[PDB]
Amino acid sequence: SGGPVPVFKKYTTGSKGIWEKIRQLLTLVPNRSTGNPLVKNYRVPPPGSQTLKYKDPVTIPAGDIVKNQYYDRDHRRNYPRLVAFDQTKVSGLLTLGSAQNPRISVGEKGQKELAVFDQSVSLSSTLATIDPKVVKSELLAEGGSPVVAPSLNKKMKFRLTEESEHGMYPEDYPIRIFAQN
Amino acid sequence: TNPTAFAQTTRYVKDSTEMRTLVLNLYRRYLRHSRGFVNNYNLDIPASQVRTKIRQEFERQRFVKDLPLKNVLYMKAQMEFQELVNFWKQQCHVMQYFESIKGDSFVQKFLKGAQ
Amino acid sequence: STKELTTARIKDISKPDENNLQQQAPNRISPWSKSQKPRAEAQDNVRFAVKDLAKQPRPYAAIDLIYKQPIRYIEHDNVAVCDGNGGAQGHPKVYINLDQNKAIPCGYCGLRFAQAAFKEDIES
Amino acid sequence: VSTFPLKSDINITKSGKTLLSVGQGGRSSRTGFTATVFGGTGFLGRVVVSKLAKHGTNVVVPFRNDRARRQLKVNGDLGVVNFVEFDIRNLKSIEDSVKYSDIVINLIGTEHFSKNFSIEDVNIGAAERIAKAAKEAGVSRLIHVSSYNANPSSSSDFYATKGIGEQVVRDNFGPDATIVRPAPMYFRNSPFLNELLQIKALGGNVIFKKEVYPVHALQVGEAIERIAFDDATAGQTYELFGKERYSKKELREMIKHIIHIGYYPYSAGFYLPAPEPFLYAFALIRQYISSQPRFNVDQLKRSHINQEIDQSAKTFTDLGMVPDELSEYLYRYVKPHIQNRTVYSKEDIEKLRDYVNTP
Amino acid sequence: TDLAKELVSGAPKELITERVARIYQEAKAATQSGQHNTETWKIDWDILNKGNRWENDLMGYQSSSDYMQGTILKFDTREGAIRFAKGQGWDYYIQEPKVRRFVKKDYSANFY
Amino acid sequence: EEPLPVLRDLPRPEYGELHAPVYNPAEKYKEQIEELHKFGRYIMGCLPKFVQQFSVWKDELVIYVAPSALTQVATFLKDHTSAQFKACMDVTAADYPTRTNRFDVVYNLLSVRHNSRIRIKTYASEVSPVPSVVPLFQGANWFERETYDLFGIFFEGHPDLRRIMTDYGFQGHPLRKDFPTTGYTEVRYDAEKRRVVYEPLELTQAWRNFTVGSSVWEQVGDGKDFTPESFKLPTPAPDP
Ligand SMILES: NC(=O)C1=CN([C@@H]2O[C@H](COP(=O)(O)OP(=O)(O)OC[C@H]3O[C@@H](n4cnc5c(N)ncnc54)[C@H](OP(=O)(O)O)[C@@H]3O)[C@@H](O)[C@H]2O)C=CC1
Ligand SMILES: [Zn+2]
Repeated sequence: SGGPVPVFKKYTTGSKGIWEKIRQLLTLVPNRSTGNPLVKNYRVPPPGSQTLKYKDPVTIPAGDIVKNQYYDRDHRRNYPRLVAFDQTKVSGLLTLGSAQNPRISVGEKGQKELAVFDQSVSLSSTLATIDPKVVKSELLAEGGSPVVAPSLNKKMKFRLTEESEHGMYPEDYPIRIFAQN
Repeated sequence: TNPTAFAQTTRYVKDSTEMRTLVLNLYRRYLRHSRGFVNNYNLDIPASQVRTKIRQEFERQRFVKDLPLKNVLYMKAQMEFQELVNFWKQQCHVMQYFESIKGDSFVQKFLKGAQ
Repeated sequence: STKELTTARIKDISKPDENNLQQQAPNRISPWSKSQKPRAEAQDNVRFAVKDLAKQPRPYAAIDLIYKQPIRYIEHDNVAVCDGNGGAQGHPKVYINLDQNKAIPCGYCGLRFAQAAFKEDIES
Repeated sequence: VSTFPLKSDINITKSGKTLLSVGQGGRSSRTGFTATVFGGTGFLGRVVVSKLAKHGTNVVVPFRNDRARRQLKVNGDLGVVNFVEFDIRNLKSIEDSVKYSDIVINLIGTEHFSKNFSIEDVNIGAAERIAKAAKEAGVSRLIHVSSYNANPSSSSDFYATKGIGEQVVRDNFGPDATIVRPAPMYFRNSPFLNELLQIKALGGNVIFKKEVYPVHALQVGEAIERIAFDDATAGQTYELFGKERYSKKELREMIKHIIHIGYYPYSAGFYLPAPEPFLYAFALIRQYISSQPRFNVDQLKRSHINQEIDQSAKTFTDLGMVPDELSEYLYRYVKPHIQNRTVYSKEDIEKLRDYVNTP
Repeated sequence: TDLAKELVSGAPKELITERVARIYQEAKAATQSGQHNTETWKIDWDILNKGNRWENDLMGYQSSSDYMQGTILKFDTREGAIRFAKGQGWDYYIQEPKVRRFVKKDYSANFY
Repeated sequence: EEPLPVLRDLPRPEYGELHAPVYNPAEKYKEQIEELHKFGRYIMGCLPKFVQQFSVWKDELVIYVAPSALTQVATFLKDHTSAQFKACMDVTAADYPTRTNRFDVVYNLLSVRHNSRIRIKTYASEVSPVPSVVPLFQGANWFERETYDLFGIFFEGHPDLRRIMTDYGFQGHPLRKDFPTTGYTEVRYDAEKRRVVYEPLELTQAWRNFTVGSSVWEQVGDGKDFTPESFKLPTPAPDP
């Protein structure tokens, strides 16, 4: 956790000998670092004088010579097509059901019905004349309940912590720290 | 939040006659502040010419027929007034507005490159 | 003169002089492109009236330098491979065909490669 | 100004140079010329340099005051206004000021003398040496500027050297040298409108009886533009002045009302009348005590001379420009020294002239 | 559409009086065999008879006073381009694209 | 008090060849696609008089309405408990001159309540006004002020509409496609007038249009179908 750390465990220059004892006797919080980085540790091999020979990293499926056809991993051309649902298609889905839950006849009798919603069908009329169970089953939810706005993050929850856990300002300060839960 | 000085609501008028009353009213408002325009902007010309050139720009749009053109030219009409009153433009802009200025013969334009 | 100083040539005529400020480059007199502005005409300008022409940038002309290199000669192979002698810090690797009885220069570096069997005719 | 300073885009000089202009005449355009304004850091030089560089004409500005030349560069695009350090006691510098030029302008001149230069060395020696070097440097056109009463027979030293200065130019450069003789030029921060506004004017009655003709400094600047760009003006002498006659005593009082300055003008020292033998004495002393150019003895003699118009020379109608009257331009040049703001038009100023002379 | 919409656009008067626009569809390039840049209609303005390009004296740049030199508009229908040009009151002229004439091509034709 | 480790020298993990799964990034939005589709339809059913159409892309739901349907749909999405979009984040536009109404005004609403974002699209022409949402959302005061400055859209009902970005007395609306990127004029300091003055545009180096060398081949295909299998009209099966 983020508990206080002894000063000699931080990479900054610190006093030694008699001055260390003076520094601990006079400072308010003896484990506060001066902030001057250790000359012998900080950036000691400069970025231009390293020893690591860099190698280009390549994950196997997308960098392999084999089993690596580009059309498998060509996601830029598998983008979701843009589909706009007008009132007419909503009516057609509402009256005829969906592809998963068909409510359309078969053969030429069905092909008659689909062609009905192949041209303009205002949705105001469709709701006026249809089974009230359809709205409770298709349009609304859970037996007539409304459709709440969907959440971008179903795992977004919060909970209240206390200073013994979040380490920040005590209870008197006018802010509260929220965890995940 | 509250609007600034000399502000007006933006409403799209639907009657031709209604607009002209607003248009005529606005014209004196330009004329009324003309001396202050000279004083605040330290203009080098007497206020008479300031009243002179205001009138000309109104006439430039006098003969518009379609209504939707009438509103936008009135919406922007108010905005230029509001900026002028509140000293929002700088002295450089106002001077250059009133400091603006027969075509050459065919030989003359031909001689100097024309356009 | 102003005859060599204002026309590009494959090779110069007189020996270049480093102190002559009118030369196109300190190691070459005439320009090396048909559309390159001569240095004599470039500095005959008002902006140079009170300048010190000896301190203006005069990099050594690269055409004269590259022809001072020897020709690489390949042994028992008509194809040379060049990569700029730096690998990942050179130019892309390009294969040069040496069937013709001449020295074919590399597209990027400008190094000239030939065959060993053709050296005697080439060196004539 | 306008949009194009030329009448044609091809202009051939006396020396066979073919100068082709490019562009519409704005900042990025060029005219192909290359002027050299001497004393461009002076009062008149700044307007003249500004107009030339505004239209893409390269201008070489010889200078001696390093800081005073910095503001000249704002007028021109990159590489347009060039700076050459020079001194009229140095010849090499002047031979580099005119080396690449196609027009030479000479605004150097003085009405005061200094410990290092006299009026003889400046109005005569410098102009001569410029024209001699500008001729040997193959310059097609030279424009020179002198005083409004250039007369080599004048007892005043200013018009003695200014008059001789005209000769030594044409005797050095040749019979092509144009000459301009502007009247007292009034402008913002002008030497003329300054002493009219100065409060403690010692010896006011002695100095302000001199009569002149006002002339716009911009018109002088625009006139010099028309002269350089026209080859039909070679060897011609121009006497630039205004129409209406004004006296400094009239102006010093007409100005007084605009400034709005009872007991105070007398107590503040606005009027400081002086016996002339004292003024000749105090101005005598400041020639060798003051470190700054003070109102000297020679300037005193000029106050005894009204402006003379040499009617054998040319005017603004030759250039097709209407001279601008000080009536419409006096007010805008005293606003720096100046309820409702009191604005004077042409009618307001002329009426104010009537009040001063009315007892 | 019918309105003089240019009176609200704040554009300089010279685009109405002094410049000519062109409505055209870009032609297929000879070098490449792609046929996609020739499916959208574009509007470009004519160059100026002087001051379109001139060489900067100092660095040899390409100076210009034409503020429409790098302005090309895109459309997807020909009518939208013409309607938009009409709305602004532009003095345009339309360039009808050429249409390639169909010719059937057969592998066997090399001998028959 | 042990000496500090030299982090340069401490041992590092060894890896052989790395493996990372390749899968379509658009798949992980699958659950979000259905729920926005349901909630998009819900708004349309509630307000068939206004919602022309609705569209879903990955995790973004758009509602397309007329200018006269703006205040109604905005109010519904603000006050309805099932969709409490109290916060309006963005008001903007876009210019498509080919369409009859070029400008396309877009609103983005945030529901801190249910952690959702919705988008309203409403068109406009150069002269046709659009209702102002300032009476509903006070945060649109400046977003509408900016759209007018850069698109010239008339906003009906705005308490104080004026330039916010461009200079005072700036002629033309910059983000319109017909407005050149370098504008029409430029400023400089004139010595004679002792003031900064406007002059017509004149570039020392004219802008170079490298955009002509675009691709002559179509670069991305027709896309892929990711509609939920509960929002496609069923195919009427063939008869025996
Ligand atoms: N209202 C007016 O101003 C009138 C003036 N004239 C004459 O016009 C001419 C131009 O003067 P103006 O511009 O108006 O005002 P200035 O008197 O300030 O101009 C004098 C110019 O000459 C230069 N000069 C003087 N001595 C020297 C010198 N030893 N070496 C180099 N340069 C020197 C000055 O350079 P620097 O600035 O660095 O000192 C300055 O640029 C003068 O001869 C003047 O007599 C005639 C009629 C009206
Ligand atoms: Zn190579």
